[PDB]
Amino acid sequence: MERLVKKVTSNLETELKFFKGRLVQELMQIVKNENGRIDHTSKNWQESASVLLNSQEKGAVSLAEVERAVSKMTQKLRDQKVSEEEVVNIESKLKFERASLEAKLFDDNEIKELINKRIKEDALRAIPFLGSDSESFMEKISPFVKLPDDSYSLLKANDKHHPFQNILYSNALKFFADSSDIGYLNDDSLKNLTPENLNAFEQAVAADIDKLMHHH
Amino acid sequence: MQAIKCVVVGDGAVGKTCLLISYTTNAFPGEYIPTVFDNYSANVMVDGKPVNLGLWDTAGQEDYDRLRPLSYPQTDVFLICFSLVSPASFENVRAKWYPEVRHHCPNTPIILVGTKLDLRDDKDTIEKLKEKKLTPITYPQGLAMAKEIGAVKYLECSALTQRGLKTVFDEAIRAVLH
Repeated sequence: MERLVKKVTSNLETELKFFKGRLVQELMQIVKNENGRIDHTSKNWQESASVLLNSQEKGAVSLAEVERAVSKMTQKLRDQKVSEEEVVNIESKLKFERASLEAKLFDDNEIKELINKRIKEDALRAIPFLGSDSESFMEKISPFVKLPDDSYSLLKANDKHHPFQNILYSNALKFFADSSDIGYLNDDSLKNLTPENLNAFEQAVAADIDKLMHHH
Repeated sequence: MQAIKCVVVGDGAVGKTCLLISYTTNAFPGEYIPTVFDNYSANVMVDGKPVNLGLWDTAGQEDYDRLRPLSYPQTDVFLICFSLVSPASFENVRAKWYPEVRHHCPNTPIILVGTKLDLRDDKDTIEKLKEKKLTPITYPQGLAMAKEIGAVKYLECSALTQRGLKTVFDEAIRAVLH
């Protein structure tokens, strides 16, 4: 009852977390092709947003396909005679999520915020952590990475990677590595996540980023 | 920062999401698998050195044909995937994916990947395809297609059992180091 609703709610949250991550990386390739220019009115942005929200092809990378997967679970709840109010509540969450994405993807400022957040996630993942729990490692580092509002503007047609990846990679080794002989971080590095190494990491990442942003 | 960009292309029969989720999470069979992979990198150990393995699924739907190629710049290695239990997905390797990849990336190494290896000898799946005048793709058929498209390797894997799964990514990395 509450157990079946909790499981579908958690599955919906997994669907949305994976789809929102993917959607912004896919939209980022349109921005990359425009060398970091944001303009929700362009032909390429309008088509990218429409197709990744609304493609109806079976197996599509689209919010419409995610919605199909969620419809399977809500139908199963109704088959199991779960209270209609609890099932409707799941359906309204999904409608909320669509409405919220449809508003954000046609707002230049909301697009910038989505892309800057994904840049941050990609740069956290560039840190060469080969230890046991990479999600918990990145959760500890995340509060010490503050990216500028114009981070999206550094996506260029000619670049394989956003340049912030190299900055987090190198600063993480400088402040958290257990030795100069190890080119990577692991469980032995975790003792190096003191307030002292983390604050210094923060300051050094901010300075390397500022130097990059102000390069003539 | 040693960084590899690995791009995955293939039809919806393929299970591109399960392939990438299974490799990056080693989730137990039975766990909830989302509709799409989120295209985040994985750090992997190669000869005592960290390698950032960028893993991108592409939006395979035909209405993304015009924009899908914006995913392809600076790609180090392509995995062109088909399902071993979908002959249509296998013919789309040479009819669609190989020409599309080659249009944009003439020289980038290709690995040909057959997925759903666990179904090729599932009694109910062999029975199902039988009823439609079909047969699963055999190893030699896959090898022939790999030669036809000039793939550097042909590999077969199961997302479900992880048979062949590590080798796909190991070979993808090896193909870029050459």
